[PDB]
Amino acid sequence: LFIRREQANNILARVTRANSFLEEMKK
Amino acid sequence: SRIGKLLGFEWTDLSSWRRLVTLLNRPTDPASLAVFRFLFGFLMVLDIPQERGLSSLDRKYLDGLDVCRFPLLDALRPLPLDWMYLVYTIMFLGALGMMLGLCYRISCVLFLLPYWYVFLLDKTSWNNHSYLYGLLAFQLTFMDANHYWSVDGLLNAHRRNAHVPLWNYAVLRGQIFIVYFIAGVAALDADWVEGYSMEYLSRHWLFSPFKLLLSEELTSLLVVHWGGLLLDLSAGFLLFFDVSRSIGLFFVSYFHCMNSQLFSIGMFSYVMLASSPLFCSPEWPRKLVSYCPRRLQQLLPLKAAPQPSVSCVYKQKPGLRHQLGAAFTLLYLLEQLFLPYSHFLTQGYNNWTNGLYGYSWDMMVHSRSHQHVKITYRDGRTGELGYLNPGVFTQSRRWKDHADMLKQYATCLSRLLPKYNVTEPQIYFDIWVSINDRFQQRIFDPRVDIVQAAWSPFQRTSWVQPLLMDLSPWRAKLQEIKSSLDNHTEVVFIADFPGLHLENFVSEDLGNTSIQLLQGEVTVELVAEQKNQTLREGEKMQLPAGEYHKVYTTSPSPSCYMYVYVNTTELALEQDLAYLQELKEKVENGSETPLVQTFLRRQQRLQEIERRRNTPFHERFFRFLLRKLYVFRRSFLMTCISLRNLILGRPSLEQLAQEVTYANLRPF
Ligand SMILES: *[C@@H]1O[C@H](CO)[C@@H](O[C@@H]2O[C@H](CO)[C@@H](O[C@@H]3O[C@H](CO)[C@@H](O)[C@H](O)[C@@H]3O)[C@H](O)[C@H]2NC(C)=O)[C@H](O)[C@H]1NC(C)=O
Ligand SMILES: *[C@@H]1O[C@H](CO)[C@@H](O[C@@H]2O[C@H](CO)[C@@H](O[C@@H]3O[C@H](CO)[C@@H](O)[C@H](O)[C@@H]3O)[C@H](O)[C@H]2NC(C)=O)[C@H](O)[C@H]1NC(C)=O
Ligand SMILES: CC(C)=CCC/C(C)=C/CC/C(C)=C/CC/C(C)=C/Cc1c(C)c(O)c2ccccc2c1O
Ligand SMILES: *[C@@H]1O[C@H](CO)[C@@H](O[C@@H]2O[C@H](CO)[C@@H](O)[C@H](O)[C@H]2NC(C)=O)[C@H](O)[C@H]1NC(C)=O
Ligand SMILES: CC(C)CCC[C@@H](C)[C@H]1CC[C@H]2[C@@H]3CC=C4C[C@@H](O)CC[C@]4(C)[C@H]3CC[C@]12C
Ligand SMILES: *[C@@H]1O[C@H](CO)[C@@H](O)[C@H](O)[C@H]1NC(C)=O
Repeated sequence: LFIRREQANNILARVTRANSFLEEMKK
Repeated sequence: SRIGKLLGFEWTDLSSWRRLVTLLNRPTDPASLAVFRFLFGFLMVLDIPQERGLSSLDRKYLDGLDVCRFPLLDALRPLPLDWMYLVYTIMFLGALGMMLGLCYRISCVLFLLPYWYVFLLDKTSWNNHSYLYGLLAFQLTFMDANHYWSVDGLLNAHRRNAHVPLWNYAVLRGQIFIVYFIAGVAALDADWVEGYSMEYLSRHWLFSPFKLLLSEELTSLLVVHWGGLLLDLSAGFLLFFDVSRSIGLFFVSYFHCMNSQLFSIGMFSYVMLASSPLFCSPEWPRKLVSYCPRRLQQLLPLKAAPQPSVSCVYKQKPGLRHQLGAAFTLLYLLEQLFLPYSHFLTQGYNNWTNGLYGYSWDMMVHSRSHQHVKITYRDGRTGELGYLNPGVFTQSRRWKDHADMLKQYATCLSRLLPKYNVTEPQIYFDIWVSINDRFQQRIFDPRVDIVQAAWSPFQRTSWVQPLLMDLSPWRAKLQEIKSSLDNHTEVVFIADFPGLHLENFVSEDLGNTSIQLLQGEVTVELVAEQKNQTLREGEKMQLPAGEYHKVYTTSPSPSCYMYVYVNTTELALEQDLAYLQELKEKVENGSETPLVQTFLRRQQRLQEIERRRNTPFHERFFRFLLRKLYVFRRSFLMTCISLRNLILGRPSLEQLAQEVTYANLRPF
């Protein structure tokens, strides 16, 4: 639930990129 | 008349209301309508256990669970789990009755009511084909679809091989045309015509024949985008006229067959394939049955001519039924034309695109990419600050792009937090998004307490950040920069509004990280050292790793800058493991800890991937059928358990545990 200030402001955390098509049933 | 043979009617039939009503109730063959009814019911029966979500009801609607939900109306609530299973059972029975032709109208209602109740319970599950299924059920509820090939015909003599009104076919044909044409018009966006949406969809192996004569870029630009636009804009006209229906059938069938494999959209492509023959002659199935063997014909629907029906008007004064049918066919089609362009009365549902997703026929036009999300709260009494794990009490991620869902989420969080000793919380959101390869930017104002912020359905939302469309021309230069990078380097592009700052913690792994300015002016602060430095166009600055730094935008216009970093830790580990493997290989050749576990794990994963790739097609298909079989069996057993609990009563806890264990067993 709660996290640390260092984690909340970690912008360059790994990779974050997805197609994100709202038509496709994600799950 | 030429118009009579080309359009199927004449201008004289539109002279008066009586003539229009007479034309719309003209006797017609019921065979094609019956075939479509059967196919639609069959596909709905298949779809209920898979995408409507019957196999995950227990996980979704678990009793005594803290979840933030997104209904269209805040006063709409779900039922306990057993009653949810009952609702899904009624829906399944209705779909079966629609497919069979048994008690057609009652079955239509039994499918319709639960379907729309479930649809309106969750805004995050809306898409175009679910809305289309609802529309089709609503239309068929009022049609004479059980007049040709149905059990009702065997039960009642008056409904066996009887005529149907022409507006039955007219409404369905109009609905299909509206789907195609509105999709085609939505595909006129600049991003689509320029080839930005689905730019990488041409790498699929299905496009192999085209690549024998075109480059990858040319294939993606022409075939995918322009061919899709052309098909959308011309399919209805191609199917309507009978001099061009063969080419239209071929092209539409190929289109839908390819789409069924390129994407995962449930039964959408199969439903469109089944709807295509609705434009053919109404008596085509009967003609096909005409060419069947005499022994075979005994297992097939009647092949004689249809009998007269009271539904139609024959060369008499039309009654109430016919006038109501004509009024329906007019009003429904007018409303269907209007609705996809109604996003100017409901102003509270527009953020960057128009309205809620699902009822505008804009498929695959906009693609989003999220970089980061932060949630902050401040205690109303103590005043201490805290941070929440994004999406803590949610089952979907669609709340990040819509202001109504963000308001609902903030209200849910404010009601749930007090049970963790956080009183009267104020909540702030910070979401970074990029649409069709644009600069990453904030979508909501990060200084606004969403709990108390104002939202109304018919008023434009104040705390939504405008999309910076003046920076679109940068995409070519952005792609050049990205393609010029080394294989161990990464880049992030950001655009920030004046008067705002970005606070960033750089991980210790990200050694050798730097920032370069592209437009405007920014001030970078080293929090630990308390030092301020100002950058200019093209000026780059090295940033410390494992510390805080803040970027202030002091320009009067939005600024642009990019982050270039290398994962020092990963590079070092990779190099060490590579040397270790090479040395071991050399020793094995003849010459000459967590690292060893990582190396062996890599090899283990690679070996699994190799076996996965080298798999007989038959084995893969067999596993596919087994997975589908499991899904269906689990859904059935869970429904049986819930129905028993509803009827007889809840058994002992151990009995329930054993029953659930049996339901969760894999097939064969
Ligand atoms: C730079 O590369 C390092 C690896 O050299 C990255 O560290 C790895 O980060 C991933 C994603 O967070 C970790 O995966 C997840 O972490 C948990 C907890 O450690 C672990 O149980 C699972 O592996 C889980 O999927 C991964 O463990 C971690 N380390 C390794 C050896 O892969 C690092 O994240 C990269 N830099 C940045 C800023 O992302
Ligand atoms: C941190 O990572 C960045 C990004 O990988 C490194 O930048 C790289 O710097 C080298 C020079 O040190 C660039 O080499 C270039 O070679 C061409 C000729 O091929 C020459 O014309 C250029 O003037 C330049 O010397 C390299 O292109 C560049 N890479 C990228 C993707 O920008 C940086 O060196 C790293 N810093 C440390 C301390 O390792
Ligand atoms: C025959 C020859 C020589 C060339 C054919 C040239 C041709 C037509 C290529 C077509 C392959 C191709 C590039 C298909 C994707 C294009 C896109 C994004 C269509 C958007 C779209 C999607 C994704 C759907 O799922 C739909 C479902 C139902 C109804 C409409 C739908 C729809 O509009
Ligand atoms: C570096 O520059 C930034 C931007 O001017 C400073 O932020 C300002 O701080 C002053 C003093 O508290 C405020 O009056 C301004 O409103 C701030 N501007 C903002 C928040 O945009 C920052 O204090 C400077 N850092 C250091 C260490 O000198
Ligand atoms: C138990 C309750 C919630 C379920 C009752 C079913 C009601 C709400 C359903 C049944 C038929 C539905 C309608 C069917 C068709 C359309 C046309 C579409 O363009 C907009 C929605 C609209 C207008 C639907 C609204 C909701 C509706 C009226
Ligand atoms: C809530 O619990 C915290 C410790 O987790 C405690 O400090 C605080 O006083 C509690 N608040 C109330 C109102 O009991």
